Amino acid sequence: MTVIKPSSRPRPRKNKNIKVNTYRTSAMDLSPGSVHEGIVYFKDGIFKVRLLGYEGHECILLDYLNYRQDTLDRLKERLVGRVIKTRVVRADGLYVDLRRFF
Repeated sequence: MTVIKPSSRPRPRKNKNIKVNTYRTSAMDLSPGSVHEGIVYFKDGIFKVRLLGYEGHECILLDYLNYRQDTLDRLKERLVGRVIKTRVVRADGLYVDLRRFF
């Protein structure tokens, strides 16, 4: 094996990024303008977003309506319940406001 001009340049490029830090209680947030997944419900003519997992978190879906209604899709009645992603208008605990986009 007469090695004269061997080609083997160094190229160290590993990737490491797990971010692991939790000193006692930590993390927290309740600002509006965030997206989340919830279940759909029907009542009062408008819709209702239930947050399963929190137990005691009920929200109302009005697409940021809070003024005049616009129910005109019998299909929405059969789709109710399905899980979708909506925007949060203001979560205070138990009763929250919800606005679906698109």
